[PDB]
Formats: sequence, C-alpha cells, structure tokens
Amino acid sequence: PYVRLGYEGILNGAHDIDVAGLNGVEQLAGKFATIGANGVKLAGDNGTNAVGLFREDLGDMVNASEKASFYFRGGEYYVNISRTSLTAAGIAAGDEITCDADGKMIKFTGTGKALGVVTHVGEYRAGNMYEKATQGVTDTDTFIGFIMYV
Amino acid sequence: PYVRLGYEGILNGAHDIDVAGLNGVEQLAGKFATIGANGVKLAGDNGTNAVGLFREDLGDMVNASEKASFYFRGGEYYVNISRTSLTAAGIAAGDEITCDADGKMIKFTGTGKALGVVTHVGEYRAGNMYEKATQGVTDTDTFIGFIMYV
Amino acid sequence: PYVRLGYEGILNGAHDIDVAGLNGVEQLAGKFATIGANGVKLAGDNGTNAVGLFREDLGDMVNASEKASFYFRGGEYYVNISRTSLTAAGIAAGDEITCDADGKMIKFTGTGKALGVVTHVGEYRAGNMYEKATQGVTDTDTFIGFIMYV
Amino acid sequence: PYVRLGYEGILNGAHDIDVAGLNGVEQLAGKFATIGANGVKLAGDNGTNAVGLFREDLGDMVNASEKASFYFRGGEYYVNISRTSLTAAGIAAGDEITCDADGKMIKFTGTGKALGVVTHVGEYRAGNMYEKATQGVTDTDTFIGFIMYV
Amino acid sequence: MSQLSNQEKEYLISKALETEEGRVALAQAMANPIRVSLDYQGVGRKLLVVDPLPQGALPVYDKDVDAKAFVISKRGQVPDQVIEGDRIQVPTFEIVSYPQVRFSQVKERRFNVIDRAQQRAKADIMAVEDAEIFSLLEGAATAVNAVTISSGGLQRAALTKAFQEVEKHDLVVTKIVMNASAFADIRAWGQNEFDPVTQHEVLQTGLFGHIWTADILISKKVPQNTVYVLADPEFVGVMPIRQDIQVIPADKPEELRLGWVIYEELGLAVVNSLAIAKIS
Amino acid sequence: MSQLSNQEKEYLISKALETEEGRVALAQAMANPIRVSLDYQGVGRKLLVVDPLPQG
Amino acid sequence: NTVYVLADPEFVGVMPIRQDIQVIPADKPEELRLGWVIYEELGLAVVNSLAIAKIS
Amino acid sequence: VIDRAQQRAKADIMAVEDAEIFSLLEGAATAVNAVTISSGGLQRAALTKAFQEVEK
Repeated sequence: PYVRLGYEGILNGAHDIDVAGLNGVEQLAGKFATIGANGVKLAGDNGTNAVGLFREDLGDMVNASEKASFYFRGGEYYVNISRTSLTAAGIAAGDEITCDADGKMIKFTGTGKALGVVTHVGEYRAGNMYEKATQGVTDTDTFIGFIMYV
Repeated sequence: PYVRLGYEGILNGAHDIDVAGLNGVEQLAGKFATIGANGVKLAGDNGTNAVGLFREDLGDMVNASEKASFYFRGGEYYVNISRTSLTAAGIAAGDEITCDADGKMIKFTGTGKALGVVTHVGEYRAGNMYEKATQGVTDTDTFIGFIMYV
Repeated sequence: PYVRLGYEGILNGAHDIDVAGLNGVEQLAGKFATIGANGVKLAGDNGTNAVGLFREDLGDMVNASEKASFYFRGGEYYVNISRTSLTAAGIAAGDEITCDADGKMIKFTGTGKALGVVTHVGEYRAGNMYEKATQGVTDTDTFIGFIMYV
Repeated sequence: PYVRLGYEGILNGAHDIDVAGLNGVEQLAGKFATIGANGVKLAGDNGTNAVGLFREDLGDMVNASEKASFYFRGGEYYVNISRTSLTAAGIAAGDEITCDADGKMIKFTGTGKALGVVTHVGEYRAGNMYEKATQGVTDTDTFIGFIMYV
Repeated sequence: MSQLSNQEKEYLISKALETEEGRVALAQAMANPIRVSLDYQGVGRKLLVVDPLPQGALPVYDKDVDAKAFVISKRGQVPDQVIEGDRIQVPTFEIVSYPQVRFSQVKERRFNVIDRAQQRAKADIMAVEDAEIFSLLEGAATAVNAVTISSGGLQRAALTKAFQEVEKHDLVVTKIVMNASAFADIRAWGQNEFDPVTQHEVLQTGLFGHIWTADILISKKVPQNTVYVLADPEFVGVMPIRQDIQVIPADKPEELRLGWVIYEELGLAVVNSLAIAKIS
Repeated sequence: MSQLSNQEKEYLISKALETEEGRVALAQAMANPIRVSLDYQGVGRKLLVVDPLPQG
Repeated sequence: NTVYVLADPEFVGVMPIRQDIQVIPADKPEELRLGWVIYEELGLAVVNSLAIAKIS
Repeated sequence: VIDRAQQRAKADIMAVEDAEIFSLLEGAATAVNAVTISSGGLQRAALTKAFQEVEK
C-alpha cells in the first residue's frame, strides 16, 4: 500500500516496514537519509542502480556516502527502509526515515541470503579475504533494479 | 457522412446497398479527396461525365486515375458511397469523404445495353472489352449517366 | 482444366475455372489485376496461364505471384475465377477480376523443381519452396508436367 | 479481410472458433519470428507484431512491416491463433508464432471509433482519417488491447 | 582528506620510492586498440547485413525465362552515442596519496575501454547498442567436429573456414580460459596441439597471433581481423574534462572527473567474421 | 543524441550515406575465369566424339 | 588441365541490364535489375578429364 | 556465371537440364586406394591419376 505494509510511488527503494509498526533500537521517528533529496555523492553503480555505499554523518543521522574509498568504521548493517514521497510518484519530500535493525525487507545479493554487507561497487556483496567479511541481515526476496527492496 | 444507399450518379434502377459488400465485408473506410474545391460535383456527383471509380495514388487517399487511358493498369477498386443526396460527393470537396469498395455500384456512360470498358478517366463507359473491364463473361449493363449496381 | 497443352519442364496447359465457381450466372466482388494487360478477346493470357494464387494488395487489387521480400505478392487459397471463355485466349487476369476461395485447377509449379512464381509471363518459372511463401503444399512433380493442386 | 466486427468481438480473446477462413482456408502449423525480412539478426531494431498481421518472405519464417508506415499492408494478411493476452506494440521477434488464415481475432492498439494502420515498428496506431484507410465499420474501443476482427 | 573518522593515515602514505604503495589493475576484455578509428560528422549510421538469399536463378533453366526474387540485405540504424566513465575524487585525497591521481586517470581509461567492448560485441543489431561481433560471426560447423579430436586441430581448422568468405582474417580472438585449457592439451604421442613442437610458444595457431578478449565466452573461438570487420567513425575525439562547479562537487570539497568520447559504429562486413565452438 | 529504445522512426530512412555500408565479392567460386575464352557465333557447336573402345 | 581440356565460347558475354519501364513498373512503380548471358561450351579433349567421387 | 558453368560441366540430363562434360569424362576411383580415409588423403591420392593420361 502507499504507507504501511509497503511504500509506493517511489523510484529509489520500494516496500518496507512490512512487520508493521516500529521496533528499531534508539529510534524516535528517525531523520532524513538522502539521495533522492540529493546526498553528498553515491559510490558505484555498474548498471542501473541507486544502492551504493552509504555513510554515517556521525551519529544516528545516516545519508549516502560522504567519505571516499572503503575502509573500517563502526556501525551495524541496517535493514534499509525507504518511505514514500509526498509528491505523486517522484522522489524528495520523503518522510523521516526510521532505521530498523532487523525489519522487513530488502533484496539479497551477497554470498548467503541472511548475510551481506555494503561495498563500493554498488549493491550488497560478499566480503574480501583482505578487508571485511559477510554477515548482514538481508531478508527475504530478491529484485535488482533502480527500484529495489522487493 | 455515411449513409447506405448507392449514389455517385442519377438514381434510377438499382444501386441499393442495405448490407455492405458481396465479399462478406461490412465496409466503411473514410479518407480525404486531394482534389479541392472547383467542380460541378460541389452539388454532388450526378449527371453524365461524373466520377464513381476512384483509385488511391498508392497512399490511403483518393483522386481520379493517374493511370493511362489507352493501356490497361491496375487500379484500386473504391467507389464513393452515399453522403446524402444533393450535397457534395467524391472528389472536388475539401473535406473527408466516405468510400466503400467490394462489388459496389458503379457509374457508366453511353447506351449499348451491355458490354462496357473502363477508360481510366474515373468512370466506366460503352466500349468493347478485350483487355478491359468484365465482371463475368460480359460486364453488367451500360446506360447513359445512371448508377447500375453490380 | 486442360492438361497437356504445356511444353517441356513442369507446366500444364491453361486452366479455366468453370469448376467450383463460374461468373456469368452470378456476380461477386471485383477488384483489379496488377499483372496482365496482354492477350486479346479478354486479356489475362500473360496475366496468368493456369490460375496461380491471388493476393490482395493495397486497396482492392489482386495480383499473381511476384516478389520474395516486402509483402509477398501471391499466396493464400483465394484464387481468381477465369470463367468459361477460350483456352489460352480468354484467361481473365488482365481485366477486372472476380475471385472466390474455391476453384480448380490451380497450378503452382514453375519450370523445373520448386514452387513456381509468375513473372511478366503468365506462365510459371521456378522459385523456392522454403524461401518463398508456402501454403502447406510441396510439389512432388517430376520433369514434364503432371497435375498440381493447391 | 476488409471488415471489422467489434463490441467485444464475435468471440472473446485472440482466438475464434466460430469463424474459420474468410479469404482462403487456414494454415497448418506455425513459423519462427525473425525481424526484417528474416535476417540473421533475431532481436532488437523494428518489426514483429505482438499479435498482429503477418506476411511471410521465406517459406518457414514469418515477419512484419518494414516498408510502409501509416499506410495499410500490401500483400498478405495472416491472423494468429493463440498467443493469448499479449497487447500489440513494440517488437516480439524470436518467438514461434502460430498462424492461421484470416478469420480469427487479433489484437489492436489505438483510438476508438477510428480506423487504424500498421507501422513498420510492429505497433498499430489510429486517428481521424486524412491518410488512414481499410478495415470495415468502426466500433473500436479507446481501451487498447482490443479484439479486432480481421 | 586528513580526517580520522574512518580513513586512517595508513592509506594516505607519502610516495617517492619510500613507503611505497601498490595501485595496479589488469587489462582484459579489449578490442579497441586493434580497431581502426576515422572521423565523421553525422547524426546516425547505416549498416547492411545480408539476409538469406532467395534465388531468381537456378540451374534448371537453359530455355525457360527468369524468375522474380530478391537479393536481400537489411539495414540497421545506430544513432550517435556517447561512451564515457566517471570518477569522483577528493582533491586532498589525490594530492596526499600521490599515485592516486595518476591511477584514477588510467582507471577511467580502463572503464571507457570496457564499456566500448561490451556494446560492440554483445547482442544483435541495436539502437541502444554498438552491437556487431555476435551478429556477424557465423555459427559452429559440425563437420569440423569429430569424436576424440584435438582442441588445437579445431583452431587450425577454423581459420581455413574463414578464408572461404573472402575476408581479411589474420589473428584469433579467444576467451582467456578457453585458450589456456586448449594450449595445455598435449597429445599422447607427445606433440603440442596448436603447433606440432616441443618448445615454448607465446601462443600461435596457424602461425597467427592470439588476441585475448574476455567478452568472447568459454568454448568459443572467433577468427577475424578487427580493421576490416569493423570501423569506428568519430563525432568527437577523446578529451578529459573536470568540473568542480557541478551539483555534487559543491556539497563537500571534491572534484569530478569525466573522461569521454562521442562515437558512431560502422560495420564493414555483412557476415564477414566466423566462429566455431570447441567440443574438446 | 541518446535513444532509450530499440524503436526508431530513424530506422526507415538513411541517416548517413556512404558507398560502403558493408559488402562481399568472391573470385574463387567461378570456373569460368579459370578457363580460356574465345568468341563464337552460331546457335550451336558440333563435335565428333569417340565411342567405347575395349583396347588391346 | 582446365585450359587445354575445355574452352568457353561466348555468343554474348555476361552483362547486367536495368529496366524501369515494363508492364509491372507501370502498374505499380517498381524497378527491375536484369542479369543475363547466352552461353555455349566447347570440349577440346574431355576424355583427359577424370572424375573421382569423395567417400569421406 | 555460377549457373552457366553448373549446367554445362555437371548437373544431370533431364528435361530442363544439360550435362556435357560429366558424361564424357573417363572414370577414376579413390575407393581402389582405400574406402574411408581422410579428406586430405583423398586430395593427395587424386593427383596421381592425372599422370596416367600424360598430363602429369
């Protein structure tokens, strides 16, 4: 639907908070994560994509990448939530975005189906034997597009 | 306008269309005449020397024969159907004209009872077929200015 | 149908369609010949010899087999009724022609092995049978005539 | 052909079992779709109806309009049985297309109560008549994916 | 960047032959440096491919006139296209790092070379692609194939098949994997299968060079000569541009580097190119 | 510039004109340039040929 | 030995001809490409020619 | 040019086909040498036959 149990009329991201009601840890009503209100840059996208590498703004304020390259820094791999715009079916005017830790649902594109981390070539990927490792909470379902999370 | 009723000369004898076609069709194809105003046809196609065969110039639009009149050549068999009596018909009218086709009533000139040709001037007339029109072993009747239904 | 007025290679004398339709005791839906114009006492004598396959073009003209790209002239089981006249002197296929979907005999083999087409000559000369429109029939005739039926 | 009977067709879907031929009689077995004039290029570019009229250029492959756009077809018309629930437009080459002779429902697209043509692209389009022709009496829906009788 | 919030000062290390850094890539899936380039102004390109040819002449005539038919070729249309690749970089990061600026340039050249290569080989004639190679090569011929044949013998054979077309072909264009497995196969009578010698070879079959492209896929060999078979007409030539005034460069201190070209793609070959697939 | 689809009005007509757009020609597939040629006029040629001979 | 064994007499050489002005172009605008030759073949000593048929 | 050569030299003799050369020429057979052997092998074997004629 438009709001709850999905989100619709969006081109960056799709359906989320299909558990119904909030459950995120350290969440109030969240705060803008931005790439469709224009982030600071997005890293990768080897085809049509709008999943990149994303970055903390030094707190719980989250946005798309603001730091170059792909090196160690703290934090957990969130389930990615994308709320509907208050425009017709365009992007921007999106709703304060609560970051669920283990909600429903995003696509999976690493090694495993409950595991996957985020990398600088876009999408989610499995790890490297040099840096990082794979362990996420990618959920059910699969769909590779500029629309994604179904 | 599209009325069912035959008409593209002087109404007398048969010309009747009540159910369209003798192929099995129900035929309405409208299209423009690319002959503008200036005729005696501005008052409708009637009396002697009028049109009633038309031929597409290899488009989907109509005019009189571009075809040589002393050697036979492959036409496109259209006649212009009734457009209300005593009101413009066929060529010479600068609006959309309704044609039909498929065993329709045609227009003749000259008396001879039967045995008529096509003269590639946009009408059929009295003549001796040997390379020219015939709908059978002989062609249907030829009388001066009247519409005979095939 | 007259068989054995042909010449060496796969060919049959001219076919008059009196069998399975005969115009002179009925009149149907005329349409133009875009082959033929040669022949006396009703042309049609070099429009077709023994009745190929007749296929409607743009508007209402039918014509014989020709082409091998951009709308195959010929094909379907819709055949041109040649009526009773004179054999190889009164073949109708150069005049305005009435067709039906029924008729014998239908010749469809040119000189030498392959499903024939019609050139500028009414008689048949040799195409292909797998790079030319096929109607479900393959010629199994050997050199020197012998009947073909579509 | 030369007829249209609508208002939800003579029967639902892109198949007609109460009709059977109209010009000639049905084709047995289908044929491969190849764009162009049955090139060695099988996908992309222009041609192939996604349930439309077909011509054949080779005697085992079927193809569609390349030459003539906004003017109706020349030679050869072939409806399709099956391929149920495909709206006509785009390309649809590299499929096996099952072909029967005209007398079955196909799929149209364009405006209602207008007469339509064939694009080289593989789509249909429609509008008021200034260069559109052919097809019988208008009865077309504005809703696209309509079951058109040819 | 001199931040410590993610990045370390163990990735920004000074270069001058002391506290040396890597930064090295591997080059595969190429076809462009062999290929010829000429200039041309134009908004589209027209190419011809040969269809199956119906006959209007068949040897069953010696007293029976002609027959209607077409010699057909079909045309494909390619509109002017743009191929380009981008790198978005932090100026501070580039300067501190020292080989990072050099490498970002070479990296953008590698990405432009790949994006060319993908469109040019893949799919059949398209208006959203530079499609050629796949369409132009002729299939695998089964007569060539035999039970218990050599991998090397097949590659020798393939090359003769190409001569029949009347074309230029003077080199073999293989997949990296296929070629290496093909090379490794030694007869049980102890002869190398490519060339019958007991020495190192640089890889030669038919006394012809090997060009290794990784777009060609496994079990595939395609003999051809790039120069005859394709041609790149050029609307505009390569020029690198950098814009820091763009939307994204503004947001935080950054420069955007764009590396581009504008091309059309011409195929001087209607079916000239041939390929065979390995069954060894 | 950029198309988004395989569908084009552009396809129907020439967008560029060159005498080369692709082509083939073969020299070796004909036995007639291989042999020697001379003219003759006449509707036919008359030869006398030898029949079977057992030999010995 | 093709040169001694056979010889090619030419009544007419091969030539293409092109006609835009015949019956079918008149009826509907069409162009015809004409291609023809009139040939004869001479055999100077054809019982030197050997034919073999491949097995494999 | 292919169809003229094809009829005169080879084809078979039918009601629309000729065959001059093929009929006249003398027999020779690879099969005597071996029945089933390589395509290369046939071409090499074939050369020898011509010698016999005094063509060399």
